[PDB]
Amino acid sequence: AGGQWRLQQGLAANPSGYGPLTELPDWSFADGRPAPPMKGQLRRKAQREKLARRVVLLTQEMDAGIQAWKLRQQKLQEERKKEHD
Amino acid sequence: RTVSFQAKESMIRRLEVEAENHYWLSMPYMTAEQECGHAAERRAQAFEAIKAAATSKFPKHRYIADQLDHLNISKKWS
Amino acid sequence: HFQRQKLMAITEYIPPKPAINPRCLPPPPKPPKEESVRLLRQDIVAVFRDNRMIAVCQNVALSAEDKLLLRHQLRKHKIFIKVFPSQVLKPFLENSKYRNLLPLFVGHNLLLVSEEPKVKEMVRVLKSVPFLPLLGGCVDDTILSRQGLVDYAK
Amino acid sequence: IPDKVFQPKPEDHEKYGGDPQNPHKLHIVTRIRSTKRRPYWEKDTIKMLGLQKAHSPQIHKNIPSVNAKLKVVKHLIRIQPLKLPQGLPTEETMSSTCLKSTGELVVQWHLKPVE
RNA sequence: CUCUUAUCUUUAAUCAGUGAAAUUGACCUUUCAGUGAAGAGGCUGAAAUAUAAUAAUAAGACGAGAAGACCCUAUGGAGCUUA
RNA sequence: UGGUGAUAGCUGGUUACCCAAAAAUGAAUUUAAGUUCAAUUUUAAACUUGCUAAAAAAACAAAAUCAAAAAGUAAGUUUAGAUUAUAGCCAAAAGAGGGAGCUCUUCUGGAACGGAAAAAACCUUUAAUAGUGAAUAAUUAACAACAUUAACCAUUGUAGGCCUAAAAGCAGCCACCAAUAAAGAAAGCGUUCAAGCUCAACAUAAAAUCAAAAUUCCAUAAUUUA
RNA sequence: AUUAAACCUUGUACCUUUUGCAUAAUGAACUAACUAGAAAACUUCUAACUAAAAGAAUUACAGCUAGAAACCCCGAAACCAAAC
Ligand code: FES
Repeated sequence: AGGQWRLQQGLAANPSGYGPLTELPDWSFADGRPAPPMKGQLRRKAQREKLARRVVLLTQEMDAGIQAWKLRQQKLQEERKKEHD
Repeated sequence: RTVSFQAKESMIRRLEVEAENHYWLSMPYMTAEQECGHAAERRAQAFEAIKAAATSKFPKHRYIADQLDHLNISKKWS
Repeated sequence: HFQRQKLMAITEYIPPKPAINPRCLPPPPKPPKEESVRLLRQDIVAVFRDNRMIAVCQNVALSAEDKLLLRHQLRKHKIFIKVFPSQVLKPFLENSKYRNLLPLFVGHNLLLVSEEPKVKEMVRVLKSVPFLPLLGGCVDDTILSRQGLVDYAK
Repeated sequence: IPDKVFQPKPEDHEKYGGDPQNPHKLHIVTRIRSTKRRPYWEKDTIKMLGLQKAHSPQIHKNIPSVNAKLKVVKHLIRIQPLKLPQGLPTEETMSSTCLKSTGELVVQWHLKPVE
C-alpha cells in the first residue's frame, strides 16, 4: 500500500527499492569501527555500475552513428561538386 | 456476469499506459539511414568469439600426479 | 469471457450534464405569435362596425338550422344573426375599432347585430325566450346591463 | 492498425511532456505480465529483448528496429524516456550512479534526503 | 375367504458349557441442497450433534449380481465331410 | 504321469538415492496396443553464419510466400553412427458438411500451490530457498417510462341515385356538394329497415430519448463521515 | 499450532488403470519369511605392441592383443506318448 503516493513524492513505490533504509549499512561496531559493506549492497552497486557503463556505451555508439550519418552526407556533397578537363 | 467496477478501472489503466507507450514510440531518435551499420562492428566481433568458443571442444589431458597421488591414501602416523 | 463484457460497457457513451432542465430553465424567448383566424377578423369587424347596438343572450344549446331560420326571422325584423367562433372573438378587440370590450365578450353567447334603432323589433326577439341569460345590448357600442339595455334601448 | 495511432498531436506532447524536437534517445522497458498462454512470436520477441524477468530495468536505443520490436510487445512493457539532468556519468563516478523511478539517472549519490 | 380368534409344540428370551462360516484399505462411520459419470457418511454451502449402549421391521435406492434366457449377423476365424 | 519352465501380440506383479536431456508430422503394413521408410532427436567430426526481423518487385488478383542491408541476438550447415516418439484432452479461432446443434478439416493456447463456489482444459502467474518483513496481479457480482390530449356538444337540405320489400352516413352501391358560427353526403356503434350511441364539427380545459415440478428457502445482512 | 490430549484453522485413502481426471473400476484382515532382466558379433572407453600384433589355426597399407560394458516373473483352454 502507498506505492502511488510514494511515486507522487518521487520515492520508490515499494519501500524496499532505492532508499536510505535499504542502501545504508544496518549496523556498526560498538567501538565505532565502520562495518564492512553489505554483500547485497556491493552486489547491487556492481549491477548499477554495469548498467551505467552500458548507458555510456550506447550513448557513445549513438553519438558515433549521428556523426557518421553526417559524415556520409558530407561524402555525397563533395562527390556532387566534381570537375575535370 | 455483470462486470465489477474494479475490473473496468484496471482495464482502463492498462489502455492508458499503452497509450503512453505509443507516444514514446512515435519519436524515433535515429532515422532509417543512420541506423544502418551503426552496430556492424560490434556484431562481427561478437560472432567471432562465439565461433571460437563453439569450436574449442576437445578431450581433456591426463596427468601422472593423479595416478601417483592415489598412493598417498596409505599415509599413517610415523 | 469476462474481459469481453468489460469492453461492451466501455463503448457506452458518456454524456455531459446540462446545467438546468428545460422545465426549470429561466424564462427563455418563445416563438413569435402568428395570426392564422385572420379571415374571421374581417367578418366580425364589418358586422360590429355596421351595427352599433349588439344585443347579447347566452345561446341555450340552439341548433344550427334554427339560427338560419332565426336569421330569416330577424330579417323580418331587419336584423341579422351574424355570429362566429368565440376563440377568434377575443382577439377582436386587439384589432378593431375598440379595445376595451373584452370583459363584456366573456363566454360564447348569441350576438344580435342591429344597425337601426328599431327598439320594438329588438325587444320582440327578447320576447321569444327570456329564460336564457341575456347580458344586454351595447347601445352605441357602450357597456350596458340587461336592465341597462332597457334603460338605454329607448 | 492505422499509422495515425503513432503520429502524435500537440495535445499528446503536452500530456506526456515529450518534445517533438530532440527526441529522447533511450527507452526504459520493464515486463509486467507473463508470456504464458501467448503465441510463439510474442514469446520469441520477449526473449530476444532480454525481458525474461519481470520488473527488470533495461537500457535500449530509440531506433526504428528497437521501436518496431517494442511495438510488437507494447502491451507487456512500460516505456519511459531516460533523462540525464547531470549528463552522462564519468568513469570515476560510474560507481556512484543511481537511477530514480522518475527516470533521472544521477551520476553522484550524496546519501542526502531530497526532502 | 367375508373375518379373524384361541390353545399346544418348535423357534424365541434368560442361566451355564462348548464354539464356526462368508467378510474385512483404513475409518473418530450423520441430515439437507449443490457438484458429478443416472451417481456423496468423507467435496462445496447450510444444519444437527453428551458419552456409550439396547431392541425391532424389509418397501425403495427403475437395489447388487453370472459366461442365465431369446433372436440375428459376418465376401469373421477354425474344425470337420466330401459326390 | 511324462513331453513341460508347452504356448499365450492377453491379464496381473515386477524391490535404493541424486544430476541432466526428453513423446504426441508424412508414407506403407491381417496395419492403426506393433513394426519399417522419410522427418526429428541424438553422438562424433569438418567450419561459419543462423533465428527473429526484413524495405522495396514482382508473383497472385490488379500477412504471410519469396529476402539488401540492418538491427535484436547465438547458434547453424555438412559428414559419419544411432535409436526412441509417431494415439491425446479441453478451450478458442477459420472453414466444410448442416438448417438446431452436431460431424469433420485447418490455426492458436493450456496442465497453480492464486482466482472464477468445489473447477486437468478459462484468468493472474518465469524456476525454488529460510525469515513473526514490503509493494502488487487476476479476482460473482450488478445497481415502473413521456414527452398531439385532455372537456363539451351535436342542426337543416336529401330517407340522395342502386337490383335492395326496405335499407336513410352507417345490406350492397355511389359520386362526394350547401346553408350555416358548426355537421363528415359519415368514423366506430345500433341495425325487421329506421329511430338511433358516440368520434370528428364549433365553441370552452390544460400539457411538451430507454433504465439501472414433485425431500427442505438457502450465508447473514445492508441505501451516505469525505 | 497451542498453556492445554480434544475444540480453531487446512486437507476429496493407497497401488494399478484408464486422457497427462476419478465422487469411475480393479487388488489389499494384519504380521513374518519367500517372490520377477540372463547371453559380446560389432562398436565406444582403459591399457600392451606396432607395419606389425596375438603363447598354433586370426586380422592387417595402423593395425592387432587384453580388459570392462546386455536383453524378467507367474498364470490358460489345448496337443501327444505310455501306464492305471
Ligand atoms: S426545479 Fe423543477 S421546474 Fe425548476
